[PDB]
Amino acid sequence: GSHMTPEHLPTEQYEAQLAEKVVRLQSMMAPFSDLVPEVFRSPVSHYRMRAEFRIWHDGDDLYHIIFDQQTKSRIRVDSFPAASELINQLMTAMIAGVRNNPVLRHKLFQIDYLTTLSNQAVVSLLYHKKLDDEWRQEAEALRDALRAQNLNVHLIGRATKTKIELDQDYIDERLPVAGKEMIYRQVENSFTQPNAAMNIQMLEWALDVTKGSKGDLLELYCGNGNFSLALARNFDRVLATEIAKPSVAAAQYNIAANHIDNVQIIRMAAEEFTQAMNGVREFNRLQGIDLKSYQCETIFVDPPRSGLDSETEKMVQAYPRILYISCNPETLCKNLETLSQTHKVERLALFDQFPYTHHMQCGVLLTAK
RNA sequence: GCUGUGUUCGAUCCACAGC
Repeated sequence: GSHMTPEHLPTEQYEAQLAEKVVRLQSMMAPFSDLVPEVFRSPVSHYRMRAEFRIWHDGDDLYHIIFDQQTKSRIRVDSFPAASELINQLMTAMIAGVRNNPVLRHKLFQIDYLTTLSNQAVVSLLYHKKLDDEWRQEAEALRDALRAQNLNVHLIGRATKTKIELDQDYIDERLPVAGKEMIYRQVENSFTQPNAAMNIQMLEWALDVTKGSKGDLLELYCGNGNFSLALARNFDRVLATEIAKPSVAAAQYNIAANHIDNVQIIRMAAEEFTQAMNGVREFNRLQGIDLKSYQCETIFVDPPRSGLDSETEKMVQAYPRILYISCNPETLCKNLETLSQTHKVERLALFDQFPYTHHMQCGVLLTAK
């Protein structure tokens, strides 16, 4: 679905809210499987590690707002308990540091927060105005004021064609995954899973579903390497594709930082990779490595809401094992009308990444009929 | 310019993609 998340969380309803998503997934999946899904719960609050807010000016008072889904009307928000405690503390600080500093305040229309379990933060202040050395001066005092307070925090100043990194635009996550810690660089404006608690569990579920697998793994559009770097434990080698250049950078750093040897990141789109597979095309960039030398019986896929397009649909059907994580079971099911013809559902999970909303995250392991 | 995207609401405003 497409619900909003409210300032007040009906935590008393968490369990009922979940139960309905469980029964919902079950109906949706019925045409393809009779499996009783595995179900992973979110903590009932402070689960969301990034939040964005429009800012509203009330004369000299200003404040973050969200918008009512149905009516479009403006809701003033002093806290946001769905967001991490750190995002909460930074919400108060930011309004404090800007309230009566007119260069920081003027034309300040939204604030983006990015937060980690490891306790780092990246706050972006967006403007309908040009930014200059005067802005940069005051903005520099605000960060030291914040740091002053023991907040590991960077600041990004944005306006049209403008991006002032106080120092930088990434932070480093530390996630405990199946015993071993795990570093993940995360870049502002590049996709990350918003629910870190749920993320740990998707990683872990993927790790269990691909246990004792023979050979190699192929991941498409792997972002900062999230799943690939974890799954590298279960596979002799990993080949992971990504086009977005800061994601590729982050993913590269993430291999180094985790001392991983068995994963190669390839800067390639799905279409011009499959060309390298079936058919040929002597690639400028692949030159370093030999595809025929690799043996991928498992393909991994985690698309946006829209899901797999028809081309990709066909492409993954090539493989004996498909691992598909979704943030929209509706499109997973569309996909599955096709995928079910060639594959059976081996495993099934719900992940409650978006509590108190209609959205559902989930996962499926499909093996060739 | 135009279209599309952004895995909470939300963005002809911030960003990205395609053209």
